[PDB]
Amino acid sequence: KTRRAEVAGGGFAGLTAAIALKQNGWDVRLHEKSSELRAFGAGIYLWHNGLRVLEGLGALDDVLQGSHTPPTYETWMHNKSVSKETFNGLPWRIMTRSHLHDALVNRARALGVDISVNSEAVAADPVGRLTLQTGEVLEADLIVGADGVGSKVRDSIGFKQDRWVSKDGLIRLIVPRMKKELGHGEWDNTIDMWNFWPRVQRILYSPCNENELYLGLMAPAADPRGSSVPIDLEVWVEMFPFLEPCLIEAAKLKTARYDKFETTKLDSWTRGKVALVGDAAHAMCPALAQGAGCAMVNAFSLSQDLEEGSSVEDALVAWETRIRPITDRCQALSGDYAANRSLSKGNMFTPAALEAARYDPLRRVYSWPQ
Amino acid sequence: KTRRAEVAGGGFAGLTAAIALKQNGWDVRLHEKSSELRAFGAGIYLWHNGLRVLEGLGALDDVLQGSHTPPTYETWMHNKSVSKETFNGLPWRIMTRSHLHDALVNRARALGVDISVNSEAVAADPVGRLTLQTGEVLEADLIVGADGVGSKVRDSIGFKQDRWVSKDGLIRLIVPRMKKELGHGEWDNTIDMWNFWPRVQRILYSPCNENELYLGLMAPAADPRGSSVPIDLEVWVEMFPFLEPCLIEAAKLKTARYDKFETTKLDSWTRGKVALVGDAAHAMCPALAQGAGCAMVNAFSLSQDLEEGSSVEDALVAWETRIRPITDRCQALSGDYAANRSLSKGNMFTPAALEAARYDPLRRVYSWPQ
Amino acid sequence: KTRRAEVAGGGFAGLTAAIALKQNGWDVRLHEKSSELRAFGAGIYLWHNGLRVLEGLGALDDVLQGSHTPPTYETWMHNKSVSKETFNGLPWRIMTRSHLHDALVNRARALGVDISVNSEAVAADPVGRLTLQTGEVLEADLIVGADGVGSKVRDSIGFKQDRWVSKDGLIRLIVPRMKKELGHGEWDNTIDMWNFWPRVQRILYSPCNENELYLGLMAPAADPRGSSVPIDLEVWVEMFPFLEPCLIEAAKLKTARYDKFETTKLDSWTRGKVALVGDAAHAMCPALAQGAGCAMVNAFSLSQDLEEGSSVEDALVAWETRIRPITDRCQALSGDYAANRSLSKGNMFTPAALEAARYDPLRRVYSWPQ
Amino acid sequence: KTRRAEVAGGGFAGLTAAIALKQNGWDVRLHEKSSELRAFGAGIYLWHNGLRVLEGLGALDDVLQGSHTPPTYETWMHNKSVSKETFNGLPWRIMTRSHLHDALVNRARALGVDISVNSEAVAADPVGRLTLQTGEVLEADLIVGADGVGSKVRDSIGFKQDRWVSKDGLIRLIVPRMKKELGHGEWDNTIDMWNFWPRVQRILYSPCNENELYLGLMAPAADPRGSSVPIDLEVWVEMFPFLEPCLIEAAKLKTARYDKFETTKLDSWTRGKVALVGDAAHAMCPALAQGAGCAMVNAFSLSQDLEEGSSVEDALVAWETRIRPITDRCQALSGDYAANRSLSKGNMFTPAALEAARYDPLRRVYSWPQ
Ligand SMILES: Cc1cc2nc3c(=O)[nH]c(=O)nc-3n(C[C@H](O)[C@H](O)[C@H](O)COP(=O)(O)OP(=O)(O)OC[C@H]3O[C@@H](n4cnc5c(N)ncnc54)[C@H](O)[C@@H]3O)c2cc1C
Ligand SMILES: Cc1cc2nc3c(=O)[nH]c(=O)nc-3n(C[C@H](O)[C@H](O)[C@H](O)COP(=O)(O)OP(=O)(O)OC[C@H]3O[C@@H](n4cnc5c(N)ncnc54)[C@H](O)[C@@H]3O)c2cc1C
Ligand SMILES: Cc1cc2nc3c(=O)[nH]c(=O)nc-3n(C[C@H](O)[C@H](O)[C@H](O)COP(=O)(O)OP(=O)(O)OC[C@H]3O[C@@H](n4cnc5c(N)ncnc54)[C@H](O)[C@@H]3O)c2cc1C
Ligand SMILES: Cc1cc2nc3c(=O)[nH]c(=O)nc-3n(C[C@H](O)[C@H](O)[C@H](O)COP(=O)(O)OP(=O)(O)OC[C@H]3O[C@@H](n4cnc5c(N)ncnc54)[C@H](O)[C@@H]3O)c2cc1C
Repeated sequence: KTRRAEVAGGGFAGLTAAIALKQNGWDVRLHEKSSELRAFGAGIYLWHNGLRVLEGLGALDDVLQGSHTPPTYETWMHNKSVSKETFNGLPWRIMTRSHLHDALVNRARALGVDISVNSEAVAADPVGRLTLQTGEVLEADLIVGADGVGSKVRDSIGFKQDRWVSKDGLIRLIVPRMKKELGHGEWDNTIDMWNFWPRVQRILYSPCNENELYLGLMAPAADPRGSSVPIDLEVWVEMFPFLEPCLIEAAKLKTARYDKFETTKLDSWTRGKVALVGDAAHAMCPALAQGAGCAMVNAFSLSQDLEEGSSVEDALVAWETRIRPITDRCQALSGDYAANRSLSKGNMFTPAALEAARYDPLRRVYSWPQ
Repeated sequence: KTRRAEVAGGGFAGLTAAIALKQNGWDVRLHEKSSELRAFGAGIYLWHNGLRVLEGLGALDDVLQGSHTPPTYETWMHNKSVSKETFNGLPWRIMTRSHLHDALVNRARALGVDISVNSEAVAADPVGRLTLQTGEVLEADLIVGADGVGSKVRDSIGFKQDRWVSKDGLIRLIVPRMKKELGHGEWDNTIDMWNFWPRVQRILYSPCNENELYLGLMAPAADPRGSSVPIDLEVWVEMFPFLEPCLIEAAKLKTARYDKFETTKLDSWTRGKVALVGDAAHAMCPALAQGAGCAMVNAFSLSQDLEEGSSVEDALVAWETRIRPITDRCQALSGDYAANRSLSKGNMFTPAALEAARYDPLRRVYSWPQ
Repeated sequence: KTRRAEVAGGGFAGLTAAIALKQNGWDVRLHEKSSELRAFGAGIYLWHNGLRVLEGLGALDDVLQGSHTPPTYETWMHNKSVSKETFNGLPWRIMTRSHLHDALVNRARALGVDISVNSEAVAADPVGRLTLQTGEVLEADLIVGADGVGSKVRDSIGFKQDRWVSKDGLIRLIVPRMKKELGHGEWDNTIDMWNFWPRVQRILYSPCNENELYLGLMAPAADPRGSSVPIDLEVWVEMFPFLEPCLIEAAKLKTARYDKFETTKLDSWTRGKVALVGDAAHAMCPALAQGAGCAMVNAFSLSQDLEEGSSVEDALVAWETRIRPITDRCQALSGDYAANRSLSKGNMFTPAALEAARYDPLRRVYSWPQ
Repeated sequence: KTRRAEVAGGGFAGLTAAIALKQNGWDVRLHEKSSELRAFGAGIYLWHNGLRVLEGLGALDDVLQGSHTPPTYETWMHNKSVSKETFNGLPWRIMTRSHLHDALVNRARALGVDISVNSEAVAADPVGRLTLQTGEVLEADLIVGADGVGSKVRDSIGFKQDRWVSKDGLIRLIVPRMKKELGHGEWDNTIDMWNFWPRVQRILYSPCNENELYLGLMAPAADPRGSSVPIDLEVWVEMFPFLEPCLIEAAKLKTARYDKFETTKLDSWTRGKVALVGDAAHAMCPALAQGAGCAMVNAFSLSQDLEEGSSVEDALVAWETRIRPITDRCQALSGDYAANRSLSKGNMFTPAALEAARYDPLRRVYSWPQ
C-alpha cells in the first residue's frame, strides 16, 4: 500500500523530486548515473520561487547558511554602471553548486531516500517499469525522468522535441574573493560586466559568500583567446583590469571548461506513470537564471498534484497543465533576452522577467509585487 | 465545545491575536475602545519575523502590495553617508500604519472575527471574565489584553511593572514622495539622517511606496523650535535643505504631534486565563523597529501554544516561557541603542541587533544568518 | 626711417603679427580679403604659450574677461570617466572665436594699425613688393603671409610643401549652456566624450563662459547621419542623452557646417623680406589644440627677431631657426595623436604633449614643469 | 652716485626687497639676525600676485620646479565635501617654506646682494642710519625694515600700532605624502577638513609636491590633547582616520610646535628714508593665505616707486599711498574670515576674498576676473 517512486538523475530536479515525494510518504529510490554525487557549473543563482521550494523541502536553512544575497544586482556597459536593481525586496541568493547540492543530498539522506550511484536509467515504460544499465528492471507507481538534457527516460519513450546546442558558451569558475586586493568598489554586488568594444567579452561577477567568488567569463567560440581554457589571462585582464587579483587565481584552474548553452522543449512532459522534470523537459538559456528554479518548482509541484487522490496518470496530466505555462513563458523570455543581449541594457528585470521568481510554489500564488 | 476568546484592543497585537485564534477555530470577539478602527503613528517598519506572522495570518499579500523594500538602509552623520546595510538578504518592508492596519482588519473580517468599536475593557478576571465599560460581563476560556501601554486588562488585575514616559519625542508624518523635486540622490533608500552640530536634529527618511514618504523628525523636547507642531519649517529646512520639497508639504500638516517614547516591562505576562500582548506587556524604544514585530510574534505564538491540548492556564505559562526571552533581549538592546545613540554610528545592525528580525515564528527557528 | 610692414590676412596670426610689430614702432598695414573682420570655427582653446602672447600684445585682460578656465579637463570613453587632468597649474582658457577675434581687433585699432577689408594679397615679391587684387602694388621692408592654408603670399612665390585635406571632419557650434537643464554633473568641465560603440561618435564639450557652450560634434564623413548639417538630432541625442537640452538648441542652427581637417608643411617659412606665419606655414591637426597657439607664438617671435638690428632678411632666417622646431614637433605629435586616437585613452597630456603650451614666448623659456 | 640700501631681515619680504632693489642697480646689503638663513612654518600657499612678484624677481622658475598646484581646493565639514573651487583659472601654488626660501636666497646671491647672518638691526634713523647689535652704524639712502612682527627698525623709531597675539594656534608640519597608503580619494587636492563635533579639530591638507605633504593641525589652546606637541596621535587619528599613515609619520616629529597667530597694524609704513614691509607692518590672520603674498607685493612695489626720480622720502610716501589699501582690505577681510570661521562654509573664495591674489604687481592691474 506504500507508493513506490523511482527517480532517474541526481541533479537539483531529481533530489527535489525525491525529497518532496519522501516527505509525502512515498517509498523513494534515486538513481545517479555518475560514479558519485556531484554538481557541475561552479555557481548558481536562486530566487524567491526556488528558495520557497527549499523551504518546502526542509533544506532552506542549510542553504542560507554560508551563501550570499548581494546588496544589489548591478550592470555595467563598458565599465560604466548603467543599473542597480533590488527587485522591491524579492528574495534571492548566490551560492556554489556544491553548496546547493550538499544541502539537497544531506536532506535526502536524512529522510532516508535510497540513493544509488553508478546507476543509469536506460529505458522507461509508461506502465511503471524502469530499466537500469545493469539490466535490473524496477517496478514503481511513479517514474521520474530527471536525467538532464540527454534524458534516456525521455528518449527511450519518444517525445516530440526541439533541441539546440549553441556554438557559443562560457567559462564558469570559483575563485577566492580577493576582496581587499580588489580595493575600492562595491565588491559584494552582483556585477554583470558587458563589453562589445574593443571586443565582445563579458564577466558575470557573483560572490557566493565571504570566501568564494563565482565568475562567468563569456566570449564567442570564434574568439580563440577568449574561449580558451585554461583562461588566456592577458585578454581577460586587459578588459577587466580591476579583477586582476581574481583573474590571476582563475588562471591557475586547469579544470576550467568552455561549456556551451543547450535548450530542450517537448510537446508534453508526461506519459502514463512517467514524468519529465528539469533539463530533461525544459532546458533554457541562462539569462533569467531560472533553469534550476523552474526545475525545482516543477519537481515540487509534481509531489503536490500526487496528493489529490486521483490516479498517478491523471495527477501527472493535471500537474503539467497547472505548472507548465510558467516554465514555457520563462524559457521563451530567457531565450529572447539571450538573443537580443537584453541584459546588457540594464534595468531589464521587469515584472514579466521576474514572473517565475515571483511565483510561490508553497501557496501557489505570486508574491513580491513589483 | 467551541472555545471562546475575548480580545481587548484593535491595534496590531490584538488583530494578530484575533486572526490567529480565529484560524485555529476559536470563537473570537475583539473590543476596540476607540469609536473607529484606526492606527496612529504615520508609518512603520516590519522585518522577517513580522512578515512571517503576516504570512501565517494569511495577510502578507495585501501588505506587500503597495508597500516598499528600500534597496538599502543608509545612515548619515552630518550629511556624510557612514553606512549602507542590506542584512544579507533578510526580508524587511516599510509601509504606512493604515496600510498594515487595513490588511489586518480586512483579514479579520474575512475570517468572521466579531469586532466591536466603542467597546472598552475596564476589568478582567483570571477565571475568564471580562467587563466592558458598558457594564456587560463576558465569559471566555481566554482573555487577551492587547490594550496598549495603558492596559486596563493588565492594571485591573495588578502586574508588578516598570513604566517610563520619556521627555523627548518625535514628529511622525506622511507626505508625498516629491521624488523628482528631490533631484539627484538615492531617494528610494531608507536614510537615517543624524546631526549633533549645529543642533541635535535627526530625520528618519522612509519611503512607503511610490506615492507616500514616511518622515520621523526628531529633536529634544527642550528645543522649542524643533519640537514644535506644526513643524517649524525654517529650522528643519536649514539642517536638511535637500528635503525642502517634502518638508514644505509636511509643514501644511496641522494634525502633526510630538509624541513621546514610552516603555513597559512586567515581571510576568499571564494570570490564569488572561494573557498580555504587545505594548500592554513590553513597549520598548523605537531603535530596532521591533515593537509591533515582537507584539505580532508573541500574539501569533500565543495561538500556537493553545494548540497543545493542555489547559489554557498551562498553555499561557508555556507560551511566556518559550517566547519572552526574545522580547526581553530585544527591548533591552533597543533601549541601550536609544540611550547610547548607537545607530548614529552606522553599521549597528549586528547579528545580535537583528536577533528578533531573524526569528521565524512559523517554523520556530532563526533564519537569514548574518 | 620708419619701417613699413604689410600683413596679409586678418586671422589670429595676422592680428598678432600686426600688433607686435606696431608695438615695436613699425608702420603697419593689414589686408583682409573677406568683406569684414570675422573669425570662424565657433570656439577655441588657448594655453600658457598663447596667453603669454596675449599678455605681450597687451590684450590678455580683454580675453580673460568673459572667458573660462574649466576646473578640470575630463575625458570619457563610453560614458565612463577615464581621466581628469589639470596640468600641474599650467594656465589655459576656453573662449568663442569672436571673443578672441574682437580682443585682437580692438587692440590693433587702439594701437592704430591700418586695416583694410576686401583687400586680398595675390602676389608677393621677396624684395618687398605686395600686390593686391585691386592691382595696387605696395612696398615694405617686411611682408607677412598670414593668409591661411590657401596662402597666395606663399604660392605666388613657390614653397616646397605637403598639403593634406582630410575626408573626415566635425561640426563646431556655440549654444546656450543650459546648465540647470543638464542637472547633476560637472558641467563646467571640459569633457571629451569618446565613443566607438555602437557608433563612432564623439563630442568635445567646452564651456566658454556662463552663457556660451562650445560643442564639437565628430563623426566620420562616411556616416550620413552623423556628418549631417543641420545636425541629425536623433543620432546625437541617442549617444549623448545627457546633452539633450544643448543638442536641441544646436539643431536649430542652420549655418552649421561639417568642416574638414587640413594640414600644411613647408621646407622653409621665409624668402627675402617675406615671412609665412600660421596655417599658411604649418596648419596641423586639432588634437593638442595648438594651431592658433603656435601661430601666435611664431608671429610674436617674428617681431622679436626684428629687434636685433640685423637686416630683415637675416632676422627672418634667425627667426625660423629659433622658433620652428617647437612647431614641427607639436604638429607631428598632434598628427600622431589624431591618427592613433590617442586622446581617447585619457591622461595623454604628457610633458611632451604639453611642450608647446609650456613655452613662454616672452621670456623664451619653458615654464610650468610637469 | 650708486644708491645704497640696507635691509633688515632675511624673510620673504626682505629677500624680495633686496632682489628687486639689486635688479634696479641699488647697492644692497641684507642683515639677518639669526645665525643662518632659514624659513620656519613648514609650508606655504602662494597665489597669482605672489607668483608675479617671483616672475618680476627672476625666481619663478626655481619655485615652480618642485612645487604643486592641486587640481582643486576642496573643503570638508564633518568629512562631507561642501565645496571645490578653482578660482576660474587664477594661478596658485603650494610649496615648503625652505623651497620658497632657497629660491629667493639663490637668486639674491646670483645677483650679488651682500648678505650677513648674525647681523641684527637694533636701531634705525629716518635720515638713513642703521645700527647693528655689533654697534656698527651703516649709512644708506634707503633702510628697509623687514624684520618681522617684532621689528626693531619699527620700534626704535616709534610707530603708532595695534598688536595682537592670539591664545589659539596650530601645529604645522611636513610629512611624506604616503599617497598609496591613503588609498582611494583625491589626494592631490588641497583639503581643508573642518570639524566642530565631537570636538573642534581641523586639518589643512596641503601637498607640496610628489614627496612632501604640508599639514596644519588646528585645535584650541584650551584643548590639552589637540594643542599637544609632539602630536597626540590618538585624538588626531580619531577624527581624521583617513590620514593615519601621514599622522603616524607626523607623530615622530619632536620639533613640532604649537605656534600662535599674531597681527600688527600701523598708522603708517614709512618715516623719512625708512620703509616697513611684511609682518613688521601688517601681519594678518592666515585665512586668505596672503601674508607672504602681500609682503612680497609691497616689497616689490617699493622698488617700483623708487624708479620715479623723486627723492626717496617722496617715493616712500607715494608707495604707501599707492599699495597699502590692498593690504588693509586683505588683512581686515582675513581677520573677519578667521573670527567668523567663514572658510568652514566652503565657497568663500569670493571675488572680494581673492582681490589680493588677483592683483598683478608687474602691470599694476587686476587680472583673472571671477
Ligand atoms: C551557464 C549556465 C548557467 C546557469 N545558471 C543558472 C542559475 O544561475 N540559476 C538556475 O536556477 N539555473 C541556472 N542554470 C540552469 C541549471 O543549471 C539547470 O536548469 C539545472 O542544473 C538542471 O538540473 P537537472 O537536475 O534538471 O539536470 P542536471 O543538473 O543535468 O542533472 C541530472 C543529473 O542527471 C544525471 N544523469 C544523467 N543521465 C542519467 C541517467 N540516464 N540515469 C541516471 N542519472 C542520470 C546527471 O549525470 C546528473 O547527475 C544555468 C545553466 C547554464 C548552462
Ligand atoms: C515612534 C515610534 C516608532 C515606532 N516604530 C516602529 C516600527 O517601525 N516597527 C515596529 O514594529 N514597531 C514600531 N513602534 C512600536 C509599535 O508602534 C508598537 O509596539 C505597537 O503599535 C504596539 O501595538 P499594540 O497593538 O500592542 O498597542 P496599540 O497600537 O497601542 O493598540 C491597542 C489598540 O488599543 C486600543 N485600546 C486601548 N485601551 C483599550 C481598552 N481598554 N479596551 C479596548 N481597546 C483598547 C487602543 O486604543 C488601540 O485601538 C514604534 C513606536 C514608536 C513610539
Ligand atoms: C576643428 C579645428 C579646431 C581647432 N581648435 C583649435 C584650438 O582649440 N586652439 C588653437 O589654438 N587652434 C585650433 N585650431 C587651429 C586654428 O584654428 C588655426 O591654427 C588658426 O585659426 C590659424 O590662423 P591663421 O590666422 O594662421 O589662419 P586663418 O584663421 O585662416 O586666417 C587668415 C585670415 O586670412 C584671410 N585671408 C585669406 N587669404 C587672404 C589673402 N589672400 N589676402 C588677405 N587675407 C586673406 C582669411 O580669410 C582670414 O580672414 C583648430 C583648427 C580646427 C580645424
Ligand atoms: C600659520 C600661518 C600660516 C601662514 N600661511 C601663509 C600662506 O599660506 N601664504 C602666505 O603668503 N602667508 C602665510 N602666512 C603669513 C606669512 O608667513 C608671513 O606674512 C610672512 O612669512 C612674513 O614674512 P616677513 O619676511 O615679513 O617676516 P618673517 O618671515 O618673520 O621674516 C623676517 C626674518 O626677520 C629676521 N629678523 C628679525 N628681526 C631682525 C632684526 N632685528 N635684524 C635682522 N633680522 C631680523 C627674522 O629672524 C627672519 O629671519 C602664514 C602665517 C601663519 C602664522
